[PDB]
Amino acid sequence: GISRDSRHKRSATGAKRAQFRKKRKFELGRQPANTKIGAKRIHSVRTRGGNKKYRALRIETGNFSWASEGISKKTRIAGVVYHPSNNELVRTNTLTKAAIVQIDATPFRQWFEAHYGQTLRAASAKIESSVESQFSAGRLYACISSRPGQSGRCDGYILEGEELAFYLRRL
Amino acid sequence: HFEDRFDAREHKDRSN
Amino acid sequence: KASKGRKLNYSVQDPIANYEAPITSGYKWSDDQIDEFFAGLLG
Amino acid sequence: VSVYQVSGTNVSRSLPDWIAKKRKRQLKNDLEYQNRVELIQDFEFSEASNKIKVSRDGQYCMATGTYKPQIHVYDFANLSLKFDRHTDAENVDFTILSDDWTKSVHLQNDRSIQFQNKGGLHYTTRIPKFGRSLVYNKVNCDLYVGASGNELYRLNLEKGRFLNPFKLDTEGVNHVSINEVNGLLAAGTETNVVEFWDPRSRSRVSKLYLENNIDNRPFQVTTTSFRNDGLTFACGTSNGYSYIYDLRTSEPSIIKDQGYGFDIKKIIWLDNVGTENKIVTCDKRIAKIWDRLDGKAYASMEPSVDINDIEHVPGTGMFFTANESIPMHTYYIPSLGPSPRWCSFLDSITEELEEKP
Amino acid sequence: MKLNISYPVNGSQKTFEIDDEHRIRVFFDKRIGQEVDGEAVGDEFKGYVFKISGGNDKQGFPMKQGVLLPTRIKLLLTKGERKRKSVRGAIVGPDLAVLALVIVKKGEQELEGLTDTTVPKRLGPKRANNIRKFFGLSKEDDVRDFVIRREVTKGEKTYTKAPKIQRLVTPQRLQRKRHQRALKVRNAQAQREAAAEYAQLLAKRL
Amino acid sequence: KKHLKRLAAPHHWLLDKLSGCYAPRPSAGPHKLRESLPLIVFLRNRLKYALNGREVKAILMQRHVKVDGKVRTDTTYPAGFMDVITLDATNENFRLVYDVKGRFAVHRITDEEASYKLGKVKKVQLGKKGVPYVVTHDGRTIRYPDPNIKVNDTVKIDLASGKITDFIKFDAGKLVYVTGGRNLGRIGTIVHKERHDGGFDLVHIKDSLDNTFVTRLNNVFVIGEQGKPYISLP
Amino acid sequence: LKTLSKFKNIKNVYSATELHDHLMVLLGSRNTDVQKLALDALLAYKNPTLNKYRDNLKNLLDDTLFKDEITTFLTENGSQSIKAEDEKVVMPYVLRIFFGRAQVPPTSGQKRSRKIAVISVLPNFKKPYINDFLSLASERLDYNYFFGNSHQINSSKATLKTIRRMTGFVNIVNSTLSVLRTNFPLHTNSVLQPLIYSIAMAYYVLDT
Amino acid sequence: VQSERAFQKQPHIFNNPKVKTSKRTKRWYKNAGLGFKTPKTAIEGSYIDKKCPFTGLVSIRGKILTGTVVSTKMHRTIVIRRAYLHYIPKYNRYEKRHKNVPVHVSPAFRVQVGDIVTVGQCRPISKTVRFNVVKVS
RNA sequence: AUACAGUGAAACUGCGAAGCUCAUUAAAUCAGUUAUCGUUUAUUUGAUAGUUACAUGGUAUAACUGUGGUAAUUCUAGAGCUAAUACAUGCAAUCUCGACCCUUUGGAAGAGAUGUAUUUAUUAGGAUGAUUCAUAAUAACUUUUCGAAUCGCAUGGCCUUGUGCUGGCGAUGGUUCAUUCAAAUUUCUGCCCUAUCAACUUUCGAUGGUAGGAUAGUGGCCUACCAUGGUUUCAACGGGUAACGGAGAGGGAGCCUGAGAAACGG
Repeated sequence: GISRDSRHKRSATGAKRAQFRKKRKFELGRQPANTKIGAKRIHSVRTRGGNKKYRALRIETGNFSWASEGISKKTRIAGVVYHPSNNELVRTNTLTKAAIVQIDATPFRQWFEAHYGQTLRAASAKIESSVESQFSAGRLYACISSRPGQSGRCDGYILEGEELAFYLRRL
Repeated sequence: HFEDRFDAREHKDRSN
Repeated sequence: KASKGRKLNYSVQDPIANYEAPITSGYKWSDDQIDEFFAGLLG
Repeated sequence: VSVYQVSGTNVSRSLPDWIAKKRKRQLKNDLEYQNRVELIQDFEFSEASNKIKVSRDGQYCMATGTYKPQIHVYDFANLSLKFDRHTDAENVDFTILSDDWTKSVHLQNDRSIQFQNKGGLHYTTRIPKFGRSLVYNKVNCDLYVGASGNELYRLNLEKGRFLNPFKLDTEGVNHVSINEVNGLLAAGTETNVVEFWDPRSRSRVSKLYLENNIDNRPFQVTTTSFRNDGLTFACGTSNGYSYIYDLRTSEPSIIKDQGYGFDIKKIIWLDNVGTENKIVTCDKRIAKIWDRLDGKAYASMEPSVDINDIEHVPGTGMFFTANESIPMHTYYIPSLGPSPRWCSFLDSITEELEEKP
Repeated sequence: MKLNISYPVNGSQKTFEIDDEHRIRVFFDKRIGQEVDGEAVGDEFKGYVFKISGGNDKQGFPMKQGVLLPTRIKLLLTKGERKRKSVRGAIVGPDLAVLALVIVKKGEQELEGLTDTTVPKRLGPKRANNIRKFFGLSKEDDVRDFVIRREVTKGEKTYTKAPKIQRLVTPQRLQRKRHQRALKVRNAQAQREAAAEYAQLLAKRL
Repeated sequence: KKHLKRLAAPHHWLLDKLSGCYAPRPSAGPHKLRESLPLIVFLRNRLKYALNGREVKAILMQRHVKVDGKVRTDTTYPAGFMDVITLDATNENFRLVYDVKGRFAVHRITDEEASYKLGKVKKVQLGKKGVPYVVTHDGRTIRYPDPNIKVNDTVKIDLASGKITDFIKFDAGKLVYVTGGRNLGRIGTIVHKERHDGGFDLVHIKDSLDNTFVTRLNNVFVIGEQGKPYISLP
Repeated sequence: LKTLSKFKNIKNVYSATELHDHLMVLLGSRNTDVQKLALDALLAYKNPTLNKYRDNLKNLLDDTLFKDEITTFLTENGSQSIKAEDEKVVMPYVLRIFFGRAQVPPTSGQKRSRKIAVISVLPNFKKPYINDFLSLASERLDYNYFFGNSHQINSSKATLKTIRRMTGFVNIVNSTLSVLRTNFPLHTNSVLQPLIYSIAMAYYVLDT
Repeated sequence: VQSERAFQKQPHIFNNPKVKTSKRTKRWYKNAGLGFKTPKTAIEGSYIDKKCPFTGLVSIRGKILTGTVVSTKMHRTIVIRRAYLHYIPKYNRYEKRHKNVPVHVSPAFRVQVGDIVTVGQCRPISKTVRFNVVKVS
């Protein structure tokens, strides 16, 4: 039912265009994969050619990157906190790219202890105060940069600096 | 705008 | 605002006309009984 | 009480079902594969199920799926899938207008109401704002859709026009329910209030403030349900507390805590089963059966996978649950009532059934 | 009615028509997978146990597993393509024209047509390890001398015929593996020569 | 589509329009369909060695035909510009060069000339593992090229090894062959390159008769220096 | 051992304790099939803490679910994580299991990734239990004679087999050091003296 | 700059909060070619524009056109008008025509109603926009 | 031919299956041309992967043997076999800095270094007019891909006589790039009368921005918020036409395969 043709739309000068022909599958569009937190469920969908896409209908895990210290750890997703496009996804906790989610700070916490030998050499161990507060609370804010609906992955990166402040004010 | 396309009619003889 | 259906439209829609017919029997309890019980709803 | 899981995955909660399908071809030598029995053929969705409803006639059932967003209809008399039909978007709430499966109305997540006839999709209509619930008034044939905003939309099915929308004091309608005996509509608002609305007129009969002494946290009215008696009214909260109210008095007669703190997804009134003083309250993990008067716990339903919805086959002890697994789970409690007609010889195989506690 | 009884250890099978209804009644209400004692079926079957495996009705349609009914139903079955076809329940009833049974254990008396007769295996092992398993051959022992042969006589001509063993270790397989390895090594060496020549060219240019 | 009318066949093949209903479609290969000469047309309609497609199949099946030093058995293999065709039985070597009219001419060459070909550098870029390579007009991917080689240059490829023996930079005063347009098949020396970024680059070419003409860069093929072509011209 | 697992009363055999000691070693064997067998006989011994978490131990031995099991089962503060009282009984089995997985050679990308997964779960463990895991790898290495005497090398111990075992030890410690780093637990007996012992072996082997 | 629900940033460009070498956030920019000087306001600007020819992921290729600005009321795009004399052979005479082209304009350019803008063709930006402003005058 | 070896029914694999009949439509069909740095692409062509094994399992069955039901079909259930390029599993090297400057090509102590594919983050940045392009590196991720358990012909060179080591020409497979065959969008141009057709659009998106969903990808194509825009008397929009001068396979709805079809298949 979903189609990508521009024929059904109105013209630039604006004549209501008449249907030329029946819908073709080479402008095919598919349904939104409303990814959500929980036990991993991914489906394999056959696309044009021999290429394949992965449909993460459900996912509770993601490889999230601490860009400042340059690492990437696999963490549990806690839930969606803010999504810039529409708040209903936040209310339904739908997982999509650019959605602000809450992730596991435990592996990052252990890693920090191991590499700097300090709870959360000293100057390097110093980090932003807000992120320290996030670790003390035990919940870490992150932004999804992968598309679960195309690659089947929920990778992301930890919010920091200006982006973190902007999203905190938005929250 | 210049087409820069070869045409058969010009090359073929029109003597007849 | 009207575009995409974000505003409610009160015009007729032909396909949905007469999709179902009302049941003339109505609620099992009589109308006066229903009116009485709502007036006392939650004290 | 003995509760039997006739159909559903029988693996550990940690183990996913797709691994079981992987393990399926290795275990095919195992005698258990030959012995195990399925009730309805193709009684599974590819990834997960959202909901499940059974026809009033009692020979047909209907469900929807995650991917491809689909609408399975199962014939009880034939023990098979009648047909499969996709949907452009995922499905949020539906009700079956006709006694059979021929006519149904779906509330999708793209804010579009679609009417599905026997031949196929008839028309799609779009409501102004996102909807979370959908109920049909049989007397007036008016379709009511709860919405994210305060307004509650009115579509009259006779005349084919969007009528004036009921305006609610508070924003967000989670669940709407209509009493057959009285026609009273109880709207489950986001705030801790249930607003009762007048069907023939457009008025608020009363608005009830739910109160919990145990928890001071805010809670959201997730579900509302009316009994066929016309007087007792049930409420489900986001904190896992189910309240039964006699509509005449403000105070709650009984308050029950499910114990897991999850939202109550549905409440089912087991009047038809016999021993009418029974009620089912469904959470994400447990669907619990208990009596309205004493509050005592009789039977607890503990599937290995999260429950999205539960449905009771009228007049029988069969329960149908929509879960996140490939096979939806169907359960039988012999004590509650006899097995359905189409499940005539389910009784013969009760000893072989799992009989989970 | 008719019971098609199969005793698999020999691979034998035979049909018995039972006119009296007593036997058919003791078969009634059972399920494909349940076991029934032979003594109830008859003294000739005394001590036997029968596993019910399926059957066909008076209308010819089979019985199918997974369905607990005594009556006809149309199920959507696959022979990906699926067709809706009529099938019988797994429940034994008076509408069954033939029931198939499997002898789980033997009784006191020996059946004339099943226990007293044998049918040999049609074919023997083909793969080398399958032959070794069939003859318990040690690794040093060669399967080549233990290949099962069948004699064929056409008129006055006679000859023995044996199968082609598969996955057998042979010189040509070793030669192919060695050739592939040598080809890989040669390709790597040629690539290194090309890289070295390119490096020399760059050194000249710089 | 998959069938070609003779009336719709390319003009440059010289094929008579009335011989039959249909013409050969060149198969997939190094050259474009509209810029290739299938071996059936070359061998039957230009060489006259064969009389119908069937003798062409027999000849190719005898493995008597080599295109760029390798045996070809496909009837419709797309031989094209700067392709060397060797027939060992006849001791004949041919190079496909357009005449002034714009058609393939069956130009006989010596063995040394057959040993090498020229390819215009279509693309210069590094592949996986940081290995530079060049893609020529005939689709040859040659790794580890000389750094000075750039796009629009011409590389002399040895057929036996498929390696660049030498190269010519694209510059004014270089000898040039026109491979498209109305000036197709003409030869001349570059005068100036009129660069229109985001558009088709134009080159001015002066012939030995001092006549000047302008042609798009995509139809330009450097073949040597003025008075010293690297190939025997027709 | 498959016969051993189905013994009805394994705890009452003539020699249960030292049989349990050898089974504990087979649980640490590289071959997962031996670990599956070895666990089954260990599970034949009746112990309530084992039966509660029997499924998790089986899932670890399964290769397909090995990764997801670690993230859910062994993550500290996890809902499915072992209870504090049950830590003492369960972890000894845990260490030998992951010790066996670490023994698995990294001849493929899949096999390599499982070693990073095995070594990455040590920070979840509490420190003496991490010390236990290091101690298990050092049990095979025979170093007490070296430090017992005047730091002298025995010719018999100097073999290709001995060096291979030491190469395995040093690789495990290096991976542990990379993960734990400053939080690495350092003990003389468990790690340092096998580590020093191995360096003495390399010098003795190279010169001799 | 941050006047939207989402956070505006140049993709794959990173500013490391710890290192804090420079107060200014790292900015990526390119020259569009065609002898079009990239303006200094784009180089040292703070705007984020995915469709800017100098800082966005858009490339100018194909036709280059010129026109007169007729409308600048909508956000980050304008409508320009190009006129010409079309030949009628039957009368052998010319008639004036005009056409209106919508063109994307980056915030690095300040355009009024009446000035002359040279524009470069690029990939489809929107339903009707196929060009991008590259020089104002 | 004492493993078979010629030919070979059946069956399992591999490849390819992509004229008619109705309607009618004004540069929205079609023709020319531009771009894809915005994309997929079987096949052809050129390059391209050193990271139990003298060869593993049925975790397997067809054809086939035999027992039967049915009025009955390209309808069928039970029992017993047997294989793969079908289904799964899977295995003592090289390159640098190079003291000793020992010998001055040279050896050489010691230090080191060493797949590919997807996703995210980060660093460096030969090609084009232009790139976040190409490539490389780091930290991880993956229902982590692939990296010959295949076949035909020939039986050479060596010796350490063991059937020991080392091997010639092809076929069928496989990652990535380019090429070729195509496909899909896209820039500009292109002879009817027209105002007795002057407003059209937002009429469930109309013009644009931000973010998201989906495509093979750009893009209101669709979705959430925001601005009220866009064409037009230089003819928008609408109407007529010698605009034969695009649709379906009993009728609508839906699904499946494959490189390519919403398939004249199911």
